Amino acid sequence: ERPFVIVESPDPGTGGCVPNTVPCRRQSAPYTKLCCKGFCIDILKKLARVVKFSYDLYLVTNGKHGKRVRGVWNGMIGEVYYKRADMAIGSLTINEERSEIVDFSVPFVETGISVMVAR
Amino acid sequence: TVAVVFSSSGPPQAQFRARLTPQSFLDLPLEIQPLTVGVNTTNPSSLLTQICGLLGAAHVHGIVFEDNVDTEAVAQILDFISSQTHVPILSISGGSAVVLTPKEPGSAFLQLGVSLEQQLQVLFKVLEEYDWSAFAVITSLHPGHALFLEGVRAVADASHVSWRLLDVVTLELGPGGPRARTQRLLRQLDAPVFVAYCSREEAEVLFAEAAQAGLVGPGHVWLVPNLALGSTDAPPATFPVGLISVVTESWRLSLRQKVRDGVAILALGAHSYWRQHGTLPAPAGDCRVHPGPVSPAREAFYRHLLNVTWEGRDFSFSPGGYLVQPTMVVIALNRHRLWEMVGRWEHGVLYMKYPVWPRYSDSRHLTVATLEERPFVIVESPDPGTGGCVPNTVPCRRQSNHTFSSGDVAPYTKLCCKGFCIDILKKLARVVKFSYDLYLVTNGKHGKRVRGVWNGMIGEVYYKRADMAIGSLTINEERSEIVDFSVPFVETGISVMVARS
Amino acid sequence: KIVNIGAVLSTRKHEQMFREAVNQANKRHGSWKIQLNATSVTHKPNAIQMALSVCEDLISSQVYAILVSHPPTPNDHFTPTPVSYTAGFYRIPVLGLTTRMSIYSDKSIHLSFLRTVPPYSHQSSVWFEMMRVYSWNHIILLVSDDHEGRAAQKRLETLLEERESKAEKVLQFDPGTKNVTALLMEAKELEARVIILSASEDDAATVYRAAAMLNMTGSGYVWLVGEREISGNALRYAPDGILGLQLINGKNESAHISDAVGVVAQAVHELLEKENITDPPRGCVGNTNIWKTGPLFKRVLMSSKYADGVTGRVEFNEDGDRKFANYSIMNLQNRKLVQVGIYNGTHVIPNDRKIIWPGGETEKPRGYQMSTRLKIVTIHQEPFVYVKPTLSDGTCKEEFTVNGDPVKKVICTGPNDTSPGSPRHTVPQCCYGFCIDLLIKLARTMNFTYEVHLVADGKFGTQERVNNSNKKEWNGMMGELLSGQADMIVAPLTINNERAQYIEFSKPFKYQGLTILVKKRITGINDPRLRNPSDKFIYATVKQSSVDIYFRRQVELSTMYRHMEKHNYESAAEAIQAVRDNKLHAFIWDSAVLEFEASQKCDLVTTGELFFRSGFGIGMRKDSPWKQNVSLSILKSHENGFMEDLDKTWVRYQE
Ligand SMILES: COC(=O)c1ccc([C@H]2C(C(C)=O)=C(O)C(=O)N2CCc2c(C)[nH]c3ccccc23)cc1
Ligand SMILES: *[C@@H]1O[C@H](CO)[C@@H](O[C@@H]2O[C@H](CO)[C@@H](O)[C@H](O)[C@H]2NC(C)=O)[C@H](O)[C@H]1NC(C)=O
Ligand SMILES: *[C@@H]1O[C@H](CO)[C@@H](O[C@@H]2O[C@H](CO)[C@@H](O)[C@H](O)[C@H]2NC(C)=O)[C@H](O)[C@H]1NC(C)=O
Ligand SMILES: *[C@@H]1O[C@H](CO)[C@@H](O)[C@H](O)[C@H]1NC(C)=O
Ligand SMILES: *[C@@H]1O[C@H](CO)[C@@H](O)[C@H](O)[C@H]1NC(C)=O
Repeated sequence: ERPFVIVESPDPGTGGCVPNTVPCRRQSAPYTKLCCKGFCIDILKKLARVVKFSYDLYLVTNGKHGKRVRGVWNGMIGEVYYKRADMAIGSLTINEERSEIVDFSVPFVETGISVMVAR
Repeated sequence: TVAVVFSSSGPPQAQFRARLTPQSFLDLPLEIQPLTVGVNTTNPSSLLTQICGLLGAAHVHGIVFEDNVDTEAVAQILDFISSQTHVPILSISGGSAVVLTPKEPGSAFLQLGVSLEQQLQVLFKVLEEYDWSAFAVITSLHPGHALFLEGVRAVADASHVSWRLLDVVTLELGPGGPRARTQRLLRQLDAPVFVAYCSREEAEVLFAEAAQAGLVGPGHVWLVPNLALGSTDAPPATFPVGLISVVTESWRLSLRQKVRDGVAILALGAHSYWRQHGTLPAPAGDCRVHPGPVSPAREAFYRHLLNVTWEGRDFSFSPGGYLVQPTMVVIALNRHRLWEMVGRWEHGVLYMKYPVWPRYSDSRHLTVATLEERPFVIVESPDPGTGGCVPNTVPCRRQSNHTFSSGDVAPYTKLCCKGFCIDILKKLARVVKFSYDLYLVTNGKHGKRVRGVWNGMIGEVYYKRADMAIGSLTINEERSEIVDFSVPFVETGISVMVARS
Repeated sequence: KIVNIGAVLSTRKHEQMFREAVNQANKRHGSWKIQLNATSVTHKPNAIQMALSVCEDLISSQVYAILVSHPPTPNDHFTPTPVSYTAGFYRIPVLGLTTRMSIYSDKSIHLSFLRTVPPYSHQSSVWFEMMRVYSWNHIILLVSDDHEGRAAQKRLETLLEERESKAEKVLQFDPGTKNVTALLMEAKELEARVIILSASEDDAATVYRAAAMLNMTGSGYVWLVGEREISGNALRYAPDGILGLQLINGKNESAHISDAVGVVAQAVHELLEKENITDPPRGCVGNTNIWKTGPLFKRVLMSSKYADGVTGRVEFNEDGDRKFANYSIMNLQNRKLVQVGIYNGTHVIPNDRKIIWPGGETEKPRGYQMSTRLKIVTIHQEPFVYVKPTLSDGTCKEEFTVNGDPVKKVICTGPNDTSPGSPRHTVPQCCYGFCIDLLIKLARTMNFTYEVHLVADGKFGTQERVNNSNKKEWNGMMGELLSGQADMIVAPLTINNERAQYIEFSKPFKYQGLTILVKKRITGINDPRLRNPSDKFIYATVKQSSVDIYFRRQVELSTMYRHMEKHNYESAAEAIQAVRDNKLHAFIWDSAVLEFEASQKCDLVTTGELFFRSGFGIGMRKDSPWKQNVSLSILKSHENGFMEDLDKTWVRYQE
């Protein structure tokens, strides 16, 4: 999601990615190591620096955020509900139906619904 | 009737002859019937046999035990014996006067000594006096160290000052076989202040290894509790010059004075009950019966043996068998290798003999100079009641020694400086890792030599009375030939302010 | 070489087993490289002579260790002390075949001492594992004053604080006591109903009598005790279904002897290949010295493991604890004990029948019997909580609105109606507005009954440490929740880190920030007129509030805060009037409070916009079982549009 999570292919300079970026992979066995940069990624770096833990970050393949097609939850919500991950950071809002099966921390960016029109 | 049990000493003739008649301690408000006991080289069999025989023979109403220092597992035997006989004990000595936290339920020990909590509180009081706010902790694997490791943190929490600590290290140092890992661990830790915990048989290894890794110079300073330095009479070699410790009162008293104090406290308790006209309770029978199943109305006696004072000295004994709220002094090693008093702790206020720590004798701890310049450095008055100035403000005791040829001492009132240059000094201290102490100058403003002799800030720097100098100081070619300047951090010049428009 | 070890027992029959064990262990290695002997003594009714006899036993040979066991005497505490102290003088390692008191682990007092059976303190790990399994979070801990109880409580608290959860309530009674209904009464009046017991047998029986008298042993409760509390006269009368636990095969006294001799041999074999053959002390008199390699022998003995022990693999803790002994779960199935599962201290494996509980039910009980009568505390804030006096008929006057439906109201008590001068007076009033309507909806949504009241001071609540003390207690409304005065807070309470340390909130239901009110140059907090003190402009806030903390939480703003320390109001809309009377130049406070009054009355303007943004949230006590449902109701309200309809009603009906 462009304002918050940005994916960049590693440059041909020296193999490794530009500093202040984190190695990330879009899983699906063969892999190509992109690197991710953004807002929630900076939040994650600070969290790893304060809570004294280590992480590996991997992108999702299926539907973007979440849904329930008769219990088949795709997206990050699904990846957390089926015990294949421990967190899911990014553009993930809060609503009653999600918080039933997945916990949540305090909010850090407040959103809602809005209408954009022509000037 | 009381007993005296000498455990170990040099020539014993003095006290043995002194124990002849009850004219000694002829000021206790009761009739004293003393009896002496001698003891050879000490071991459990000897102690058990001797005191059991004395109890069975003399109807002894109390015992005092004076022992040699550096013994580790003597007091517990006394506790077990006193529990099994229920007759009181009191050890006014060096070896057995080290506190045990858990005792046996029915005993009556009355140790005369302080715990780690009180010593640590006094150590932190003296630590906070001199602005010292960073330190490292090094503790040997001597048992009963977790208690110290947690008391340090508890007391540090209790106080208001930030108390930002660098690192804590647990060494394992003994005979010189396993003495390599501790070397690396001690190599890579740096701090201005150290608080260490080890025994006397281990400081000779700790300080010996510390002197090899550059940790004994006048830049650093040490503080250790009273568990070490057991032989206060003759301090050993390889100890640092000027390490700070705390000792209970009567560290200079004589052995005769100590036994006098013991018999005095016992007789004072006895006569304190006598004023109640109840009784003079007799001790238990002997050792061969294993008697004393329960505690009779005798339990008052032990209780009445607590609050009793003597000669204006509070001797309040806690339910834990150690005296609470005594007076204790701070000692250090001068440049003569003999301890000297520094400051008492009467009624919970620190006194100090030195307004500034001497730092006697690469290096650290360089001195600085500054004077009032209205935005750059501001000098004011300390707290109305505390004396420890506001957070983010540096104590700065000005030197007003205008005369020393026929003047004793000028009272260095504790002022505290704050401002811009002091902020830069704080940042420099954090970055380049040094230590400082400001002191205002009282010979001229900045400097203008009066026919060959300088004055002020540049004068102090030139005559090597100060390593650095910060404040409102201008760069020229007149004085830049004599001292060395830094790259400028404030742009200045000459300006002409006019009246109005 | 002739290697000699010793032992002390009381059987005169199992001593033959000891010599058989040492000979059989000598069959494992007997090439004379090392050779083993064996000595023994018996116990005596007198302690001093017992110590002297251990002394003479020690002198008898060049002894390398001591093995001590529990005689038929009933004084199980002091029995191994006379052997431990005496030998402790010379640092002669000893082992305890069977002893459970938790004083022998204090390595600063018994210098050299080991064990082959876990102490009574280690049961706390089993209790913690059972709690993790059955998911009982609210626990009550009832303990004694003797050292063993304090040690067990300290270990359990170490675990719980390691998970940062703490205990609901800890309460202790001094040992050797009777007629103590007061403490059970004090523990009865809380929501947590699981209680954990550890005391002597007679005290266990007395507690059982009192609790059975107090009805607190029936259904709805689960309390699990240790092993010392289901033996002897205590086991006689007890409520059915008490969980317990027993040792693997303890009190055999002959199973541990083989392991002791085996580990002693394994250690002495490794010791003898070292350069320092000091040779153990010989003599109980004259020798005022120590063994030159006692600590080294203890260290090698500690870190020496065993292959196949009758009681399992043997390792030692940092102090000589048994290190992974087995444990057997128990029960009380109608006056007869039974095995229900085996736990190895790491995990519990239920390998037996079903477990019945005190009430006779079969489904697993849950703690926290949820109450239904909840207290509520709130504060006077204009846009949210209006306070008014009631009429003489007993009801505050009705007030219809343009919508066609009336305004909800409730009865709120508590204040003196006159803060400055009031000797003693509490009066009933009426409360209404935004938060009261939100409480109405919440209560009707989750089936409960409320009794609202007001605070006793008027301040929001802010942590502070009074002089001459080291503890800091919260003041005002924030304190009222912690000390037990209230159960919930329906009021405009902001959510800061310091508050979140000790209480826990729901999800936010209204977002806002901090802003400035001015009577119609003034701007945000950057101007030198503000950063520096001057008489032209004066700024202030409300004392004992969140903004006070926010301005004391920044070193680089010290002077400004100092300005605030000079004079500020402990007040309300009174501060708005102080601004109105031209006394105060500007006001800095929450966004909604200022924005309502500015567009509401007249002639007042808000300066710029927000700079520090935060939310409003309900406050609840730590880990209370209501938070999840409250948050699920708040999110549902946000999704419905009800907070939208509610919002216009009370704040959009202006301008
Ligand atoms: C006698 O000791 C002191 O009085 C003293 C000296 C320096 C500081 C502070 C300093 C400030 C605010 O003044 C800090 O911000 C800071 O980083 N300090 C020192 C840090 C430091 C390190 C890491 N290593 C050292 C070695 C020697 C001396 C200091 C250090 C604190 C106290
Ligand atoms: C010293 O402390 C004791 C308490 O341990 C004080 O109280 C005495 O307590 C016993 C209990 O058996 C009473 O029977 C006595 O009557 C109490 N006092 C007296 C002397 O009657 C005792 O008062 C304290 N003494 C001081 C110095 O205040
Ligand atoms: C090996 O052990 C035996 C017994 O455990 C020792 O023999 C004992 O010696 C003491 C000496 O005071 C006697 O009082 C006992 O009666 C003896 N018991 C037996 C069964 O003979 C023997 O001394 C030990 N070996 C060595 C070399 O000392
Ligand atoms: C002790 O352990 C042995 C070996 O497991 C066993 O045979 C015996 O029944 C147990 N109990 C007693 C009292 O010996
Ligand atoms: C929480 O709500 C659920 C239904 O949403 C209900 O089953 C449960 O009993 C509630 N818990 C409490 C403690 O009220």
